[PDB]
Amino acid sequence: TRPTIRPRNDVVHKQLSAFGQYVAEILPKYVQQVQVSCFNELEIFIHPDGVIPVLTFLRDHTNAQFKSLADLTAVDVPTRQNRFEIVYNLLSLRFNSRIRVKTYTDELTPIESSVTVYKAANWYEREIWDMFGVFFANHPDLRRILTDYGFEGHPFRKDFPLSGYVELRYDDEVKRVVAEPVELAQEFRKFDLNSPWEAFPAYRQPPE
Amino acid sequence: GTSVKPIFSRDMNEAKRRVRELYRAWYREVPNTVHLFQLDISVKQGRDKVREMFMKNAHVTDPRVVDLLVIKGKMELEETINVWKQRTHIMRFFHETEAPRPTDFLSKFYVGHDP
Amino acid sequence: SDAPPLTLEAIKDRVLYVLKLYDKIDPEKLSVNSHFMKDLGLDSLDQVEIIMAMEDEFGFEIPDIDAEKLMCPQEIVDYIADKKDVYE
Amino acid sequence: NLTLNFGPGVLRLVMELSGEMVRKCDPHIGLLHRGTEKLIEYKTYLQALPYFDRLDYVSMMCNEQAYSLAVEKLLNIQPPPRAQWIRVLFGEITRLLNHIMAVTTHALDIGAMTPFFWMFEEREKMFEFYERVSGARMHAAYIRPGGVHQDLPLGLLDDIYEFSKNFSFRIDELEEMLTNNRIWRNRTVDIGVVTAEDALNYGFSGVMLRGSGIQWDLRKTQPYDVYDQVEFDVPIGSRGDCYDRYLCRVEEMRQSLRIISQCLNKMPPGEIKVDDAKVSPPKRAEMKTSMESLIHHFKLYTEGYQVPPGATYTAIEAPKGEFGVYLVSDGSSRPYRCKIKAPGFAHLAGLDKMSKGHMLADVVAIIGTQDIVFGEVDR
Amino acid sequence: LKKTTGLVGLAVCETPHERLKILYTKILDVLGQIPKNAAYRKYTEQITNEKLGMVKAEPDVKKLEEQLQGGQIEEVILQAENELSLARKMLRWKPWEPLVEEPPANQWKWPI
Ligand SMILES: CCCCCCCCCCCC(=O)SCCNC(=O)CCNC(=O)[C@H](O)C(C)(C)COP(=O)(O)O
Repeated sequence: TRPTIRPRNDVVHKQLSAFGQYVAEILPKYVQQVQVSCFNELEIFIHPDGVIPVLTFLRDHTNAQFKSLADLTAVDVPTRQNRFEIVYNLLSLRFNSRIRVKTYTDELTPIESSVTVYKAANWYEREIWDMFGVFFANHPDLRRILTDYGFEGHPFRKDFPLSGYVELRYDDEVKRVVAEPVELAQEFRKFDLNSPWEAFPAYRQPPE
Repeated sequence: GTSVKPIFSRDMNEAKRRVRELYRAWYREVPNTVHLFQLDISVKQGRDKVREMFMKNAHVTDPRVVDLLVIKGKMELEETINVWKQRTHIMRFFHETEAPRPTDFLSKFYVGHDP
Repeated sequence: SDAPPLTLEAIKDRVLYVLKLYDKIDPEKLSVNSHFMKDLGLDSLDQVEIIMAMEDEFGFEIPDIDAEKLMCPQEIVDYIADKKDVYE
Repeated sequence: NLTLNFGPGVLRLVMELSGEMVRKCDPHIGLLHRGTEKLIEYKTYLQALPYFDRLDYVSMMCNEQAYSLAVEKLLNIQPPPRAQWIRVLFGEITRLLNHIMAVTTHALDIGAMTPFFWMFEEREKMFEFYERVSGARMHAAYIRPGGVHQDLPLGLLDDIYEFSKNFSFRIDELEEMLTNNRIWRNRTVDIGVVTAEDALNYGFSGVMLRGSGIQWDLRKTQPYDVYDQVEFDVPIGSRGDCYDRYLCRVEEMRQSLRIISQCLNKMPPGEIKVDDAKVSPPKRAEMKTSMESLIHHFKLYTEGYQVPPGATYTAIEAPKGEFGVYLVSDGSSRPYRCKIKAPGFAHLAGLDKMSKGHMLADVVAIIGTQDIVFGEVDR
Repeated sequence: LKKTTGLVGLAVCETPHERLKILYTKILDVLGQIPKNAAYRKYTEQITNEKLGMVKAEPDVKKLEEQLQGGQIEEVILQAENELSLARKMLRWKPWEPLVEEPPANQWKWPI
């Protein structure tokens, strides 16, 4: 491992693995998986019903005190029965550590709002609802935050087209801005960049 | 089988009741929207547009979809009442600038290749 | 308090007049015992609109729970009288 | 109790006021939502790099650095030492630029408007530094996931030294105009007071933490590049109001000067991008003489490098707070998902609680002390 | 005694040893109702007994702050109250029970 390769830290790896097993032992009702990545990032995969308990634990336990919510977001994977995965990034200042909590939902299953655990979640949840269509139960005021008023659809979904469905212009007959079906003078050029000849043998999937 | 978590309604009747409440609220609001935005439409055609937008989704037989639609309609009503929309947003429901599209087979044959 | 008391004859006249002004029910077909669904060909939304017309004609509010069972003008008159405490 | 709609960088604000006091203040955003995160999924990693220039467009190279660090972590490579030193030097220059903009815009909105010109002359000089190193004044695209694009020109360090040795007097003139002024103090003291626990729970970061007395700074607790090789102090507030945050920002300007001096003296020799042609493009002469170099140039500029599958959350101490990226790779040359975490998002979400029981004229001060740019808030 | 802990909104506590003892005894009392086999009960009991012995074996405040590894005894008290609230809520939640249900077959499979 000469100067072009990123150095690795075994002590942090061991510490994060130990804390992951600790968390899993404490909350076996909700934890389904624990992982530590090769660049020393710990993630915990939980059942959706445990969003409020688990987070509360990680915020209030003396051995965790993850008091900061760094980020809350969603990822859309159409091939899964539960389309959306919800990712919470937490920072602990007492122990100078970071953790990630993942759960899942589909287009019709509500997720509990975590504003009672972290005040920062409020706008984040709004953003998720705006961009993916995930509903959060018991949210103080859930509504659109990024899209235009009356905008239809959720643009961060994979099946949503890049340029959308409508475009805006000014019309002098009705003397106002109007929305019309989108027409592009130059269509966006789709590129097929992926090569054959797989790059990484370590991630090869079984040929099933 | 196929047990699922509710959003708001346990069955179809509760969803229908929520739909009726939302429709009542929109019907009450329409004249205020017409006056306050200084629109050029009548109250009658505003309420007709509300009815049409409700009837567009009349084929749904799933309570979760129905009350998600009700949540979205309540969001739209809140946007309208608080005058967060402009006149352009309100007028977008009517497509007064879009050219009429013929549903006839011959006309679509004449204009282009689109079925 | 010298105003004349309200009577079921006046209640029926007012309810029938609001029915007449409703543009989807022609006067020649409606009766006090006519039924909104089959006798007049109306769905739930026209019934709701008629209920709101009653609400702003009789100057009070009608909860949705008991507004969904009024299906003929006669029982609408009955409900108005019951909430109004009249004798005749 | 009336309602006011202060609409059209650009912000819409819907507030209820009873008399002069602010009872409720709801910001409406999205007027600069460009759909950056969806657009990034249609680009290679190199093609996606220039969007981070436009995210927070007062601190360009810092966003560049955060994105580059995330991609480097996913690629399991490391930049050469000289690239790291150049990155930290230009990150501190960018911190100076951002802090000048924040403080002088705050003062201009309050009504001072002279230090704006006084310090925008210095801002123009640092724009000259940007242009000499990259060819562009602000949207530089200089810091890449393999290091930096190009080495410094032969006389740049001397001019950076000449500039940095006179900047403390400009800061001193700023403080003479603002620090002890009774009107400025009356506009800033005890305005927008936030407690430490509320700041932690509301997701605040950076100065919005340190003004309340929280001893936290990502360059000290979770150092990246060569930061652990430079010494500096972290200014800490005591009352958690606008005045303490202004003092903290001025002190961070001074500490940035200190770090820049250290960076100038310990700049090492060597290459400036990783010596791995499957990630960093070869030199032009090598491209024009060697077969492997031509092939790797062609493939890197058409397909791009593949990143092994996985997800990272990488955060840096940007001049406005913790700036983060959640980057998800599916194994191809295009990112599967890129979520951008901007501190101004949480700060603007906390604006409502920060402005409780204040005057209408105090909301402007709170907005200025939050250091909001809507490019990063809306994305 | 000191003044101005340094965090806005965190008041200085006079007589923090008695407050710490009361909070730790309340935490142990609440933990007593949790099943013995629960990992949360045994782990938190270990931590709380360690801290209680630490505060019972040290009259000095600065040396206690150095020994407790928390620093600023006021935020130690704040963390003790947070632990008490979590203990009550976790008694209500009962998360020592087995997993509610398994995820679908390929819910966490990445890539694709
Ligand atoms: C001025 C511009 C105004 C804009 C208008 C905004 C419109 C808001 C969007 C509408 C919200 C929805 O889709 S609400 C979702 C609609 N609800 C359903 O589809 C349930 C199943 N269908 C039925 O129950 C009947 O067909 C039905 C006719 C609906 C009821 O009449 P009856 O029970 O008697 O039979």
